[PDB]
Amino acid sequence: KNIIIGAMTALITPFKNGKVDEQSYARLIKRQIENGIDAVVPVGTTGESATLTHEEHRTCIEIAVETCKGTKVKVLAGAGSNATHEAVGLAKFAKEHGADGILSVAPFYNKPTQQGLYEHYKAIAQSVDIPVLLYNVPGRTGCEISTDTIIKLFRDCENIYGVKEASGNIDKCVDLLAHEPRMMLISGEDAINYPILSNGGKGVISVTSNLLPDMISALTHFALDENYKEAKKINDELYNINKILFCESNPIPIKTAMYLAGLIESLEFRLPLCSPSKENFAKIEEVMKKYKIKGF
Amino acid sequence: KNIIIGAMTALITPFKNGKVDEQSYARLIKRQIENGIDAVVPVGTTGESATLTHEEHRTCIEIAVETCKGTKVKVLAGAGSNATHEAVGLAKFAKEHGADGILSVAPFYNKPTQQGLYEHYKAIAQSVDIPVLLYNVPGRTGCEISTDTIIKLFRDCENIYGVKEASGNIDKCVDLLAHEPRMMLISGEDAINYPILSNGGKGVISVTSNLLPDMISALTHFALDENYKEAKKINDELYNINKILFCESNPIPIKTAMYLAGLIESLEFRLPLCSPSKENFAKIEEVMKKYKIKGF
Ligand SMILES: N[C@@H](CCCC[NH3+])C(=O)O
Ligand SMILES: N[C@@H](CCCC[NH3+])C(=O)O
Repeated sequence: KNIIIGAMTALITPFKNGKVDEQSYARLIKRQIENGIDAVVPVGTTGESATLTHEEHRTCIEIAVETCKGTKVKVLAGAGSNATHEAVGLAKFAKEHGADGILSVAPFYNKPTQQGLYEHYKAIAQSVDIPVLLYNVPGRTGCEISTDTIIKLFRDCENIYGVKEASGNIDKCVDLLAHEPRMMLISGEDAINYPILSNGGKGVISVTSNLLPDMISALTHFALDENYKEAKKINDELYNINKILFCESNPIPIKTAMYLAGLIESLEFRLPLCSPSKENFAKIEEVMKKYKIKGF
Repeated sequence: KNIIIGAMTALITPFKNGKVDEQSYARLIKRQIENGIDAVVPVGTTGESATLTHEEHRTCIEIAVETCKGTKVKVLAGAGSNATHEAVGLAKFAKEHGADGILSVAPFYNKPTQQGLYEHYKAIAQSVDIPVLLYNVPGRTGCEISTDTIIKLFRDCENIYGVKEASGNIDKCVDLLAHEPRMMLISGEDAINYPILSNGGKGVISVTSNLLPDMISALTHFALDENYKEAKKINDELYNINKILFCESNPIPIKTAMYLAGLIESLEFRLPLCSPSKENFAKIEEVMKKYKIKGF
């Protein structure tokens, strides 16, 4: 199976005057590349998938592919949708435009059954020939991809190679890899990056890495080499910032931190996302003071 | 405040060969009109908003408007989105094409803060001059519109007149009407229609009414006329069908029931939605036989 693993970043999508800031997007990706990141994920939850048009979604995938050209960094393109025909379209676009693989979030809002999730992902996987990583985040979607469904998809579809888990459920991570040790379990939850990796997870798709790519990168590669002492020390050091980046709904805190660090020009979200409370703004600024934030 | 209340139906969207069956849609609406229903809700969750294109979404609203033309039945158009620019577009279309009001589900998947929900709905309400009914269903969206946010929106925006609650939380329904008794609280949870109405709720937006419109309309009108003994008797009789219509995720069971009753031509969904299990299919069929289903 071909895979996309290692330290990976869920890219924020910067806006300027309501539009996608395209030179800022490329500069941010370059910064990720230069700080040891193995793959970038354009337009997932952290990239405000919901409020981008299908056109802008495709533009961000193109900038990501073009920027990683001539490097080892891969593009795991965000391509999920709660409509199977929409998810297949994004997957086909990502393949035709040079993505190395796709991330595909479980359908949100309409809550398909396990049978429906299976058929949803099989249709996506059969539409292209690049790796497909499932993405389970039940707190945001309202549905869960069960362990049985994940394992069935991995065994039944050649290009489905694993899952990004954002479920706060280390029991499920044991279940997954105890019954199907060939799959690539990816941490979707920065605070518990090390425990997932120490159980045989093979990478992370990180929010914190937007701000501290070098630290998340070192953590992941220490862990992959079974240097657990070093990996845990970094995971422990990162806990405070990992938690404060979800004081409000992601990506409101991470965009706030990137702006405070001078890495993006203006805060700016697209509604219904908005700027944090003054309290949380001050809390994010405080926690940031304890870390070294690389510039450009 | 101008309002839309009473017994209302979250319309299923029938498909034939994968496209919207517009003649079946109009025929089902007429069936609703003839059984005492006060308003219809095109393209909600029950109408598979997620998998309709923006254009089919608009077509369904138009059919509802024509079919209710010249009748006392109102059209409360499904116009929600997790992207504020999308929700404003749908709201303006509904207004421009003759809907009496709009339903607007809380943004799903991207989990805005309470401040974001306020700005989201303030933008929608300021875009049109027809009534706007908020819609809270946290099990599907991943977010909750707090009682404070609902009340602030009701008091601050002229056209925002109430909320459809599908949260299984009668405590919140007391909270809402104890602090703001002027709003229109609408039941979005069939099994507890009567308790919500008996606390001063003023209508239902029902899934069960697709199959038994006469019973749901009677229940609502009994309750509004303060005949709580008869409203409760119907709510109690309907409990079994009200629960079995959610044995799987709505609208998989209700479409299964409509097909079993001979009210739609084919049991077709759009992926990721699919047919129920064989077991569930048999369970829906067995419960249906205890009720009298109106024909055409
Ligand atoms: N509001 C839509 C936008 C999809 C198009 C861009 N990803 C959704 O969240 O599904
Ligand atoms: N699947 C997307 C697009 C729906 C557009 C038509 N209602 C969503 O749920 O937001």
